[PDB]
Amino acid sequence: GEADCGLRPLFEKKSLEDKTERELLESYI
Amino acid sequence: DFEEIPEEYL
Amino acid sequence: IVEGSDAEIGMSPWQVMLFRKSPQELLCGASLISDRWVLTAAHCLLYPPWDKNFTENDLLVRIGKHSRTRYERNIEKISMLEKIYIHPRYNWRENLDRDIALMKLKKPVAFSDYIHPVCLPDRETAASLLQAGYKGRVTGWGNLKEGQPSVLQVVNLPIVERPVCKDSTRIRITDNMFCAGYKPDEGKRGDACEGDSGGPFVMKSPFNNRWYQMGIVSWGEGCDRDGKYGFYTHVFRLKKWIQKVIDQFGE
Ligand SMILES: COc1cc(C)c(S(=O)(=O)NC[C@@H](O)[C@@H](N)Cc2ccccc2)c(C)c1C
Ligand code: NA
Repeated sequence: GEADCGLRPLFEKKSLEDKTERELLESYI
Repeated sequence: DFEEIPEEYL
Repeated sequence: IVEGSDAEIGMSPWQVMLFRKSPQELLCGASLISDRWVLTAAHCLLYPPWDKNFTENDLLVRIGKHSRTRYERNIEKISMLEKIYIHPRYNWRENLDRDIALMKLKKPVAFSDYIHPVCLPDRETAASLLQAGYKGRVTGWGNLKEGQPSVLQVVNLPIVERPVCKDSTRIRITDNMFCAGYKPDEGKRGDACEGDSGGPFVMKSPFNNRWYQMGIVSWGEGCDRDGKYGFYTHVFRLKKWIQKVIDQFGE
């Protein structure tokens, strides 16, 4: 993959969380 | 419905 | 998207709009996987039963968007298409097996806060995350009910077990598909709907905190119906074809 893929400038790159991404993490049991 | 896009694109 | 919510700004920076030149209309969603390659569903470009067969010059891709209808000056970029590649074994006759297509842009698009590529999964990411119960995320500008959204919509939906997908429909389901959605018992709702197809089903890896595109919005029977599910093209299963196209025709 491209070196920087899947890392969002306005979220991961700045260490901000969007409002529902935690719902995804919590499903990954 | 859709706003006009610049003509250069069309 | 049915029963979703407004996307946040920059939440889905790989989301692409497939836009018809004349008349000016939203055809489908799509996704940015590099500076010159966009992934979508084959049926957004080719579906003979309904006389759909677009060529390169029929189409534009609009990247970096939030608003559906507005020209987002200084934010979106609009790209022309160099070449379309439809999977040679795309099955439009029966079940949309291999509902996948690549589009190469004429020039690279520049990345920004609003425009950024999603990752394509490796075997291990697929194995690890494509599990019943695990939730992915679907985004698009398609119908809100089986009107139309002002802005990009989003919904998180759980992957469903293969036997439940199959038992939901008379369509023959292949290994190149998976379904997702809540059960009627689960209470929560949500689905893709017309206009959303070709857009990405993404998951955030808990290992490296990156977003991977696991699926492409392919088909359903209605939208958000009880006991029915959204069907998605299985991206890792077709990755060899993706790599073969890019290696060969990419610079
Ligand atoms: C060819 O297999 C098909 C075709 C259609 C046209 C449909 S459908 O019932 O019409 N639903 C299509 C919608 O989901 C639409 N939003 C996506 C679409 C897919 C294929 C062709 C046109 C639209 C289905 C389920 C299958 C298995
Ligand atoms: Na459903």
